[PDB]
Amino acid sequence: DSCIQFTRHASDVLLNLNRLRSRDILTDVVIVVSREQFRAHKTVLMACSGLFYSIFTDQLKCNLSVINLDPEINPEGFCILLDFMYTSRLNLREGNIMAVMATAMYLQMEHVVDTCRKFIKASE
Amino acid sequence: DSCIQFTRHASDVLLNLNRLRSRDILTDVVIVVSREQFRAHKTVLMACSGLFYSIFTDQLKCNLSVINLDPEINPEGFCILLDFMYTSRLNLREGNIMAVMATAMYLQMEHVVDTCRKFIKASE
Amino acid sequence: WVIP
Amino acid sequence: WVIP
Ligand SMILES: O=C1Cc2cc(Nc3ncncc3Cl)ccc2N1
Ligand SMILES: O=C1Cc2cc(Nc3ncncc3Cl)ccc2N1
Ligand SMILES: [Cl-]
Ligand SMILES: [Cl-]
Repeated sequence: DSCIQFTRHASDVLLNLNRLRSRDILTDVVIVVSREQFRAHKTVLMACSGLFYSIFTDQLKCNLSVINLDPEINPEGFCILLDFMYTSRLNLREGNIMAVMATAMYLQMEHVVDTCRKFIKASE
Repeated sequence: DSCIQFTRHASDVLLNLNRLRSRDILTDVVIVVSREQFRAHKTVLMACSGLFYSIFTDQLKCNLSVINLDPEINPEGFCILLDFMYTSRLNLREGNIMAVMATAMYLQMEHVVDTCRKFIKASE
Repeated sequence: WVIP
Repeated sequence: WVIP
């Protein structure tokens, strides 16, 4: 087509979705991780994660307001990844990289799994 | 902080939200324009438009599944703006610029109003 | 705004 | 990935 494009549009949308998350506006699901609870928007979770995409396209699970993650999932690793979903920023540190990579593999967040693999390989 | 950032994350999120819109997955509102109906996600509409932000933060209207726009709003202008919300791409043409600008002013989409004003000024 |  |  002959469209024009606003460069900052996608980033501004994500910033506003994160503002809605901060203020708990229109959040429609609780993600339970080892008794730690995280409120979010199903659509943002689906847009970021192959696991959430699969969960919320399921005809029964799409209607659930609570999702319990596997007990092996670390709440801090999940928190870091949820923040990344809403900001594009990943707080990757020596002390959390193993939990973050394991959580990203479970959530099916391929680009995160990729940078974790590379950061681990650089330290070996 | 010491975060790393994935450059394409925001664009990939928006692309996935538009794929959900195309497939009518988790859409939670119908926008009615001169008897033309558009399904969308409230959170994306709020992230893009000052009007929808105001509507869906209202304690009564946040729960509505149907929103009727002012009868002066042109369905094609709305359609072009809804596409822009989900893609960052604006189909601005000589034949639609007046309807698009009027719709963007009503929806409170300041960057769109800005490029319409500039494109109109260039032709005068 | 740009030409994509 | 970049340093923002
Ligand atoms: O690594 C990843 C990130 C990711 C996101 C999603 N999401 C969607 N894919 C396609 N259409 C709509 C949506 Cl919401 C699916 C798989 C994966 N895998
Ligand atoms: O031009 C525009 C675009 C736009 C978007 C919104 N949205 C939000 N603002 C702040 N926190 C959350 C959200 Cl969802 C409000 C006003 C305007 N005005
Ligand atoms: Cl990712
Ligand atoms: Cl705008």
